[PDB]
Amino acid sequence: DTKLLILALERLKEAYSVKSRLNQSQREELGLIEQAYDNPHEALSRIKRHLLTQRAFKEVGIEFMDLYSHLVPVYDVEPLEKITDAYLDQYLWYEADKRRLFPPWIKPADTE
Amino acid sequence: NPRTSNEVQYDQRLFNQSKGMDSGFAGGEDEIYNVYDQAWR
Amino acid sequence: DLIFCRKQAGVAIGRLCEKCDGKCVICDSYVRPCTLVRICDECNYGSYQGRCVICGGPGVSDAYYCKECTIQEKDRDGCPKIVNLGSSK
Amino acid sequence: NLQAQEEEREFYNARRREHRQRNDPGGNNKEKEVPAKEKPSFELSGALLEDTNTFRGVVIKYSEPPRWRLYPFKNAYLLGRHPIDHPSCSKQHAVFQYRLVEYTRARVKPYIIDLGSGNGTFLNNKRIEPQRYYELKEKDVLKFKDDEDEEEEEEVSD
Amino acid sequence: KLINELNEREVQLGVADKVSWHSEYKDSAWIFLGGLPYELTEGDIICVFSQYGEIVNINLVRDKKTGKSKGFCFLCYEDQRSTILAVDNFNGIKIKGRTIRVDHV
Amino acid sequence: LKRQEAIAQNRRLTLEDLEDSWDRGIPRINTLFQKDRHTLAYDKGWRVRTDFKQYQVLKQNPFWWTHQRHDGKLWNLNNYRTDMIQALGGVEGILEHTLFKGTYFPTWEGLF
Amino acid sequence: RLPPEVNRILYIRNLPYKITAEEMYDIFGKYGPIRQIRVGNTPETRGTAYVVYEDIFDAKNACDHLSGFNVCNRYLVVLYYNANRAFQKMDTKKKEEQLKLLKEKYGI
Amino acid sequence: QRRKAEKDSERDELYAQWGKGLAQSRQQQQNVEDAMKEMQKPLARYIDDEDLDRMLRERPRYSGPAPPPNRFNIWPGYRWDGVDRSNGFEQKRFARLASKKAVEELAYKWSVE
Amino acid sequence: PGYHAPVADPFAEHRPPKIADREDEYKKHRRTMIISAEKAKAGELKVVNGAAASDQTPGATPKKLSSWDQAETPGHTPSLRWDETPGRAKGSETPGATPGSKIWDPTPSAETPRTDRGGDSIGETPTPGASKRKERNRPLSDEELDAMFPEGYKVLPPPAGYVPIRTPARKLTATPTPLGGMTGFHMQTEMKSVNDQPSGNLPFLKPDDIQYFDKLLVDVDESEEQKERKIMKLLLKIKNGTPPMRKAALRQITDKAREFGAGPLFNQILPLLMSPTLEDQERHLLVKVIDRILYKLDDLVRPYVHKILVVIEPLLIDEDYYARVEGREIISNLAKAAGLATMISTMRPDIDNMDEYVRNTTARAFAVVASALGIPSLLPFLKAVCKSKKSWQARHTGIKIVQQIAILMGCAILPHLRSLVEIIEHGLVDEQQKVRTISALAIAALAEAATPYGIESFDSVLKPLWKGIRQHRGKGLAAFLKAIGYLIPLMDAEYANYYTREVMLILIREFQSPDEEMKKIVLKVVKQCCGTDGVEANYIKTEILPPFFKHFWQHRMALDRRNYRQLVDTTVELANKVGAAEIISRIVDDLKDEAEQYRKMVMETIEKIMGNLGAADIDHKLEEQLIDGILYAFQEQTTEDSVMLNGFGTVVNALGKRVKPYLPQICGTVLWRLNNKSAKVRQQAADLISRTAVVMKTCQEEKLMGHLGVVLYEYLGEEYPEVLGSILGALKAIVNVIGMHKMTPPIKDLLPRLTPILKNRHEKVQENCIDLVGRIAD
Ligand SMILES: [Zn+2]
Ligand SMILES: [Zn+2]
Ligand SMILES: [Zn+2]
Repeated sequence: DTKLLILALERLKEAYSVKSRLNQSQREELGLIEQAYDNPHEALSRIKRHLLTQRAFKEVGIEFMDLYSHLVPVYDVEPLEKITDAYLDQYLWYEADKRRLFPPWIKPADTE
Repeated sequence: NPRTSNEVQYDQRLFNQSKGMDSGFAGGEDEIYNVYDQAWR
Repeated sequence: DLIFCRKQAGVAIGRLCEKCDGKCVICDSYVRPCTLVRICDECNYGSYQGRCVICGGPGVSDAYYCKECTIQEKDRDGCPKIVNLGSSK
Repeated sequence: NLQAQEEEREFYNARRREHRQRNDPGGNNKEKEVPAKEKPSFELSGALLEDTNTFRGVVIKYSEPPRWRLYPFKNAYLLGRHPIDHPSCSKQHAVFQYRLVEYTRARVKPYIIDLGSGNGTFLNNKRIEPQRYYELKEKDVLKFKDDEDEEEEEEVSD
Repeated sequence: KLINELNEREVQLGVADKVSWHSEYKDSAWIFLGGLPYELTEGDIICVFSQYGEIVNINLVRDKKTGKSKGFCFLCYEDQRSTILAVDNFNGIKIKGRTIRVDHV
Repeated sequence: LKRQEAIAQNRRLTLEDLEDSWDRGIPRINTLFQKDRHTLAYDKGWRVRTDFKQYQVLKQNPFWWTHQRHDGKLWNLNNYRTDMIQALGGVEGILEHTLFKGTYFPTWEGLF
Repeated sequence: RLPPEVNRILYIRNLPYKITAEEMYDIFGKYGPIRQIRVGNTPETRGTAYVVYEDIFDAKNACDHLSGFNVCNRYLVVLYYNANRAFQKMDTKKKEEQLKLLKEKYGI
Repeated sequence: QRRKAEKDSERDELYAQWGKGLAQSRQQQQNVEDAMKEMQKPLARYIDDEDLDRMLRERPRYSGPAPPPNRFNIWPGYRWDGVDRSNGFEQKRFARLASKKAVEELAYKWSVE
Repeated sequence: PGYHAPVADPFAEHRPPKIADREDEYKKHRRTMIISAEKAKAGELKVVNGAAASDQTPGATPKKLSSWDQAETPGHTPSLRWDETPGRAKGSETPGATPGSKIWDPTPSAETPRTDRGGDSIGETPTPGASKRKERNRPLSDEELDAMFPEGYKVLPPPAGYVPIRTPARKLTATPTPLGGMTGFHMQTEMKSVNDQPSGNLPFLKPDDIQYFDKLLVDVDESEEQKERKIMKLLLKIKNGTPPMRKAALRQITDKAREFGAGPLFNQILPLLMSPTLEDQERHLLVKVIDRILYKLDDLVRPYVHKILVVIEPLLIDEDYYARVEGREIISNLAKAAGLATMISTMRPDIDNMDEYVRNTTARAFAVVASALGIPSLLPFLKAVCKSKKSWQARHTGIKIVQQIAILMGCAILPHLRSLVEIIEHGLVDEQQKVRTISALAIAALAEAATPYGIESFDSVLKPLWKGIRQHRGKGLAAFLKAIGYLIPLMDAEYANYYTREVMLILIREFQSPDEEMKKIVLKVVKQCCGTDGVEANYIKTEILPPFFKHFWQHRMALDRRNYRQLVDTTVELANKVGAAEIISRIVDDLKDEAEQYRKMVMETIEKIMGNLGAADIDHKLEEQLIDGILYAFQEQTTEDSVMLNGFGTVVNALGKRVKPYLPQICGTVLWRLNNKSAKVRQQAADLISRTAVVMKTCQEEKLMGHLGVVLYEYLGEEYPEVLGSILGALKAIVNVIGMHKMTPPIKDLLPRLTPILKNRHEKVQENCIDLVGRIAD
């Protein structure tokens, strides 16, 4: 579990790595992720609690990155649900690879 | 009693050189520079 | 946890560190330094030579009493070297 | 001029060396460098339990061929008298250390090694001399005048 | 016991080699192993400490009359870096339940 | 092969026998020896998460296809700098365009 | 090659109120012989149990494989049980008879 | 008293030459050979013969297993017990020094920004 | 992939950055601690008979008799104290019969606790003996089984048959592991109960702490004592949670002390403070709650005193200092809180305990309690202990107690010094060694706290000691040297002339021992012996200094801490006698030595030396080697520290204007270094200017003031705060030498250039800045 949570948290930290003064919400995100390093078991239990219960989340921001040809959707979530979802993802992919869920023909693959 | 293990596996001098995880290199920001691995002189 | 030792006042001069330097001991104030501090060598000895009366660092100066504590005559009680209610070191 | 000095020296092993380095007592027959369990060697063979190679033991009491149990070798094993020895044997002729069975790598292959038990041990009713690893092949037989039992080996197939 | 904490102040502060306090000597092979177990003998301690070198000759102090070890040995290797390695490495070791001590001489 | 020979010799492999291939191979063999390697062994699907980072994060990643932690660093440009300075006429060549001789520094070897 | 804090006693939780000691002995009986096992019969302690083995390494292999192991719908809480704490409910005594015995039989 | 005082005194030669480091002395000896190279080889470059054979190949000693790496790379003696007895300070000291090398690089990576 | 899988914690990296294990293999035995007038001679035979009846404890008896030296003073107090030592019941019987026979003869002219230690040692002799005849895994009994687990659990057989499976399990752990077995899973579609600590909030539980706090997890509520233990989980709020929860919880439990009583609290605490996973902070906080509740509870704690100390005594021996002063404080509050007889009668059985750990930390405990209740109250106990004829370990303990009393009380020992000595003296001649060693050591500690006074109280101790000085090999010798060492300053320069001159020989001979304990002792000795006013210079100059700088100055010493300091001091004093140019002249060449710590050492040494004696003694050439040494050493700085800087400043200010020819080299180095690579050395070169200001002034080098003035003026745009601060400081010091109207950067320039800097946040800038604005504004 610690392995997974660590990976996901690093991933989240990687978007802000250049780190200008950012903003308020982003500040909340860095402080909360930073919190997750100090007391991991807390974060893991809170996460599993969400996954067992909450069916209603908060509103996601949306904005368009401009490639000058086709626009790219961009979504913004509150940090709590981002850490929760992130761990959910590292875990899902891990179990998935262990159990050989995806046959080889699907190739945005880690190997190559 | 020797202390034995199957096979040999690997030494040590290297077995712990480069950082860990760390992840690539920012989302891919312009500001980063970082093209060169070692200093000039 | 922190209170005076109040052993008998000797002829040894008080020693305050950088931090405590300006403070009159009891009134906690910087005003009107007038008279001089005396504490027993039981409180001031050895590693306490030139030690701070408070924090436990080396004394860079000597404490002076205020005029306030002067008229109220508090400077004449037991040696005002604070002891923590563990040991003094 | 009988004994010049009464003490002199040794240049010899110490009991606490060999003691501390092998303890269940102190034991003999420390595993060689090769030894590895058979199941993981069936994992490098890419073999699930269906096609995997597992050595099962078979017992026949030497007087009556007519299982007290059946024993897997997959989980080396110390064949001894019973507590120290893992593979305990009720045979009263077995020395406190009788023999050992180590799977080694030459391939994952079974091996039997006598510890120099005082009586000896018979292989296919033909004994082997002490202090060398002797490969065993399937269906071979072991018995520990002093033989109260028999043993056979089987690979798992069919 | 004090040794290991000197090696930690030497590594922690970034001493960087030749200023090492094994350069205190440069003249001496013979090492001091104290706090040794009484059952031990020449061939043994030779077999354990030939690990880090080739030991030329060791005189272990054994009481003259009774003819048993007083509990320590002065050893001599063929190589100094073996001594540096041995003091800096083999120290704080358990033997027969008791932790031996080593240091130069 | 280097693993097999090491097995038969029972002696483990050193750095030097691997100094040949050290930087070579698509996995970039040196990446086995990363200190944090454990953690990364439990990371899966990283390559696709990088593909979908464009939606989570506003900025545009050109390096989306690979990641140095799983795949290593796939290029070394250190030469390009040296050859660049050579083509311009050496330190004395480039500096000849500057104020350097104004600063009256004895040498450029100490420019900081 | 073991951490010192682990002990032959394991506290086990997330148990049903119907659970049978048959399943208990069977399952836990993999790793080694049971020294014995207790189960809370009291309003707060119902759902909890303590397992004690003839050897520690038994328990070590246990918590190794039994970590988060499943029964019914539940993933059992498997922890190494502490020491001291509440003890002195019992006393130190009754040493005299047994020590007199070992002093008698073997004579030592 | 000549032969006796030469037993004790020539033992001062023996245990004196032995004391320091018999291993150390030979390495010093090799340097002496090097001086000999200088007399004939004042400024050697390349194909001159010592270099030739030089690049033309690229007393019991302990047998069993392997001896863990020693900063100074010394094979253990003949009859050595064949068991690692250590505080592990070599490895950790060995590992830590290696770690620093990684540190100098990831220190640099910082500089360009 | 399988090859990369063959190539197949960071949280354990960052989490271990929080707190630590900190501890050795010796201390971890903590984890093994489970929770809790000639008819006065013949009359001593009588009392020995009666008390022996009510066997063999020497201590209580000598405690009883210990009231005799006051004779006719003794009174009802003897009933009080002994009341705790034996059963308070028989207490009234024995003390009553004693006063009767005493008053008559004059005219005509816990047991269970100790019973446990005896059985403990006897089982130790049984097991130890058996192996000769021939640990925690030893088989157990059902009463022993009922001993561990708490209340409310049942033992079960399910079958007799499954029990027979458990019995064959041992045989089948070998047998059935060698048999057919495996596990598999099938693909099929699929309730999940669990508990955190819910109520409203209940800050989080670590996965282990569940064992302690499990009772809180169950939600059964609202139906006596069980509700007090249940509500007492406010502990959990103290341990983990937000700081406000810890505060409010802490008060709430303070005011409920008198309510809940000490029993339930300690019952629910001592397990936590005993926890193997305990933090640093959590420990300290539980220490706080123990204090705050022990400011209130007084008579209540009597049953729990030992049950407290067992956990607390490990605080006295610790690497953390604040932990130690806390521990001494709370044991002070406990002993003073409880009664004397409570403490005494409590802590006896730990004296003869097999482990020396508990003996030691127990000794420091008696030190603390003796500081609490005073020396004279506790004297007869001790004086009874050191004469105990049972076994030596006791006397060893009691003597160690004398020592730790010496360290703790220190200067305040003075009144009872005589009685204390009269106690300890009988151990110096004892057949056992330890007792002798630790004894003489305790004399040392005494004399060191005895700084000069009470010499004749040590008097009778001497003549044996000196004799021992001859015949001893090993550590005990060095110990004697420690004692005698601290003694000599207390003797008369005539008697101490002879005696000293005798000590000097052995002192010389013993420089060379590899023992570092040795070198510490003989070092401090050389300080006291050779720092004596009654010693002749030339004798030291010849006999001592060459071996002193030979063996003592080496790279073994300096890397260590205590050896570093003490070495500094001793060398300083030798300079104080033989003079300056000698010492310095010999140690200058080492300024240029490779390693830092060594350079740091000789550097601070030169600093203190030239601080005391003055630079006047120094000749010319050695002064060249000085300034060059100091610059050279200063040019390579691996760490930031004052020693090099204060060193330089003191050297220069001591040299006065003899330094003038050296300035251009100095300040050249000062500017070139004043660039280098920024953040490291800028601040340091700046500070160097700051402290060298006055010297760069009085000698009247004005060009240099132009230099520093405008050059430093230019750096005020430096973005690194830690540098800029040092810059402003340097400017400050330059203002205090050259005056207002002569400032080469006229204030019109300077001050408004300072004004915008006040936004600068980070500290040192604000400090120096505001200071300078103050000097000029004033
Ligand atoms: Zn006082
Ligand atoms: Zn202060
Ligand atoms: Zn005042």
